[PDB]
Amino acid sequence: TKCYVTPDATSQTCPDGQDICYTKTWCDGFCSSRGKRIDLGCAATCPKVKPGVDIKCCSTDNCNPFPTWKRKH
Repeated sequence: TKCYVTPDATSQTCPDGQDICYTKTWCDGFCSSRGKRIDLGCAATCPKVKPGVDIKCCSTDNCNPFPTWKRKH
């Protein structure tokens, strides 16, 4: 499982991962503060130099409930 970024069901989604949590987009946080503004990936190595968008990565299972939509639950 990983951490996803959509409340479609839960936070942690996409099993068969056993690797890392990757979610990225671009919007800093002034375009869609009521959606997501982030994308969903299940491990893909997150480089911090080449892209200019925002890319959060965390090796674990579910990471933290940072990318929320309505609250912090």
